[PDB]
Amino acid sequence: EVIGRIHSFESCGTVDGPGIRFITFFQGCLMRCLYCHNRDTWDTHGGKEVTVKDLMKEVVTYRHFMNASGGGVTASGGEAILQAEFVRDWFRECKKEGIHTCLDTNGFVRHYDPVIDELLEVTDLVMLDLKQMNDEIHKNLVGVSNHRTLRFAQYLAEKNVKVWIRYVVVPGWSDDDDSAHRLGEFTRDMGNVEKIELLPYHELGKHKWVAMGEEYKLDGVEPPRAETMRRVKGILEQYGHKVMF
Ligand SMILES: C[S@@+](CC[C@H](N)C(=O)[O-])C[C@H]1O[C@@H](n2cnc3c(N)ncnc32)[C@H](O)[C@@H]1O
Ligand code: SF4
Ligand SMILES: [K+]
Repeated sequence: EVIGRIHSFESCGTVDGPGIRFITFFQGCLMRCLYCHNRDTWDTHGGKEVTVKDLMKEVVTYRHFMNASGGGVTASGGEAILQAEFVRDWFRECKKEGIHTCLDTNGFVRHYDPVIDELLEVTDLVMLDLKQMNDEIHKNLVGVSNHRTLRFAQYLAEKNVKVWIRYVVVPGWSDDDDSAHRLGEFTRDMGNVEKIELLPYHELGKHKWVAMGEEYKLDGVEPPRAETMRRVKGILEQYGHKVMF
């Protein structure tokens, strides 16, 4: 059986509407976001080993809180798509149970092997992070280029995969007008994008960096003002998508 490495899993009420989301936080990430609120998910060799069978035993205990009206499973992390074969197998079993599936990903897809298409076939919703359209800023904010993520966004559009875009708004890094316009331009013709969700930066998880003995590089940065969230939202709305925060 395929072995997955997970940081943890948790059942949580959906953000809105009834029912619950069973979220598995997969272990391992290859990005280095200065704001990462889950620094302990980076190590690919850490976490706990689990089988799909093990995980489904936990999932089915919440069956009655997952329905068409609300609820399901989410693969998050960490970067779940680094373990695409396991997530595919997991989602395949969730589909046999009639459970809604959501993939929460940074889109850092480096190999387009058949497993990716197979995963998407059993993925109902992709929540895709677009962290910065300006690659010069992206490299300084995340440690890697945004090229792979942008290619994956376009791949999802070509396959008409349902997508929510998520954009973390960080003062001094991703709150400027130009970056917002770039995001609106890039996603405008993606008819598969149901909405753009703006997430205000928060300093949760700083202690996880201190535990590793590493400097948190965004000390002193505060959450964005409501005025800033409204400005970014208004810019994005000019490009025709539903924008929310
Ligand atoms: C831990 S990552 C899990 C999924 C995947 N690793 C990713 O980033 O796309 C849940 C969401 O919160 C965002 N996030 C991470 N740190 C944050 C912070 N300090 N403030 C606000 N959002 C943050 C992530 O960008 C992602 O959109
Ligand atoms: S992609 Fe997600 S888990 Fe990975 S470093 Fe960035 S915020 Fe953290
Ligand atoms: K995401």
